[PDB]
Amino acid sequence: VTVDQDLLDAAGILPFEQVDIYDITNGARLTTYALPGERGSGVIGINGAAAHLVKPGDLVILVAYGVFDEEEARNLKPTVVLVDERNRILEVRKG
Amino acid sequence: VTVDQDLLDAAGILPFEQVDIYDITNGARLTTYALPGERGSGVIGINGAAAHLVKPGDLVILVAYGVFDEEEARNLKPTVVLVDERNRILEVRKG
Amino acid sequence: VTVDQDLLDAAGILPFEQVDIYDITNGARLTTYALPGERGSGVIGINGAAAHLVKPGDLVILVAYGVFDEEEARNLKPTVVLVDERNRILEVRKG
Amino acid sequence: VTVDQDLLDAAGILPFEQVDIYDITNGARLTTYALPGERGSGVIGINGAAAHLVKPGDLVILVAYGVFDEEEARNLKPTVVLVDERNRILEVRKG
Amino acid sequence: MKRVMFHAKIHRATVTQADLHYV
Amino acid sequence: MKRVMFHAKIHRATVTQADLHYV
Amino acid sequence: MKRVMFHAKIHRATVTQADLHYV
Amino acid sequence: MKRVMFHAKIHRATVTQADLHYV
Ligand SMILES: O=C(O)/C=C/C(=O)O
Ligand SMILES: O=C(O)/C=C/C(=O)O
Ligand SMILES: O=C(O)/C=C/C(=O)O
Ligand SMILES: O=C(O)/C=C/C(=O)O
Repeated sequence: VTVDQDLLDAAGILPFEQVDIYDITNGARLTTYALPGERGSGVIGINGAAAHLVKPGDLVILVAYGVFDEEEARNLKPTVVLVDERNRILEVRKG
Repeated sequence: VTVDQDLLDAAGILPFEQVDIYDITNGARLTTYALPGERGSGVIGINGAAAHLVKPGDLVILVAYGVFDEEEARNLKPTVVLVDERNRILEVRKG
Repeated sequence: VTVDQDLLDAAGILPFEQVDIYDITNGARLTTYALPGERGSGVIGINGAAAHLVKPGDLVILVAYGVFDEEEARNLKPTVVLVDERNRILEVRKG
Repeated sequence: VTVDQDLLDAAGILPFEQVDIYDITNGARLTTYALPGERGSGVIGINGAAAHLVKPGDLVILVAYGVFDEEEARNLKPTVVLVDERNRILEVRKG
Repeated sequence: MKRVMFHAKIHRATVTQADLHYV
Repeated sequence: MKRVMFHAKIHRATVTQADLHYV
Repeated sequence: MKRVMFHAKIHRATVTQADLHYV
Repeated sequence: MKRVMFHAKIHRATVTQADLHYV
């Protein structure tokens, strides 16, 4: 899944990091990884086999999970990036 | 999945921790994360794309998995929270 | 999934360890965990929501995955337990 | 999934390492592990229950994910092995 | 080797609400 | 880097029972 | 014990393109 | 925090054989 790098930057998701895609439009759920897309383009591209399940026009949720030590897990404040219909950042929430 | 925090407390599952949901009513199985819900409300809310698979009225099992060292894994006693039809705690079992 | 503990012993899979079940009979694939069953009973019981996908009489493959350091991963010799139609051990292969 | 070991060597995927298979032909997505196949044979064999979802003639993508420390994750350059219709290596890309 | 183990669960809970289009 | 590896399996076991509504 | 936790997400993004047969 | 990252892949390989009932 190619993602406008501005969005990866705001989310704190690294290129090549594994991410789950939960499709709001059709309910599909899959695991793949993120690739950096042209900054400011608002691109969200589905490459490969995933194209069978996630289609252009679909509304999706990209989620990244990490492995935490007991201490860091209890202090974790997840980052949530909210975007508009063109995938431009509207707001970023912390924990 | 928003979960009455009293239940998260009893289970030892942290807010934002990844959890699997296995649907007893329809057989759906998915991975998502837990969010703290109002204490004592008995809330079990399905937000986002997961709503396509898990419906209000469904009976479900929420399971959390951790990564253990050899020693801790052999001494592990999983916590099981049993609840009633209103999601109130009936009993908590250890290992 | 309740498993005759003799089989868990032979496989080196701990009670409560996460395991994947790949159904040879119908193709279902799911993730759950193992529970120790009565020794020598040959029990392979599917409890909970998984019962929607894996039925009595099904032939299945139970697989456990671990997280390894570079060194241990290269020297790893997986354990394979072969059983008969009554789930009695026929042979155990190493790597 | 039995894979021509020349391909495992080029990809840096170890025998027995867990891998996901994303089917380009039919959209199936599953998790299993790699087994070393005869070198130069170009073999890509689907053994067991996975045979219900991935068929001979299917075009697939085999992906391996690792667990990284913060530092190594930021310097990671994934290996991509491109092959022809007989599974012979055409090119290997780095990051 | 590290093992992935089931450490906790809430059994037979009833789903009380759902919101596919929340934010 | 840590690798996720298949470390053990029970092959072609026969399911003997099931209980969707156990506790 | 190490815990697997949700650490980041991009909410309600719109898919703009797809390429099943890319390389 | 440790991150799960894609580290390698074999792209567009052709399945040459299958054996549902192997051992
Ligand atoms: O080709 C890939 O790298 C990924 C494909 C997918 O996730 O479907
Ligand atoms: O929106 C989320 O955060 C999660 C959605 C889901 O699990 O379906
Ligand atoms: O009830 C459980 O613990 C597991 C159920 C399942 O894997 O379906
Ligand atoms: O038999 C195995 O080892 C794996 C089977 C599968 O992934 O379907």
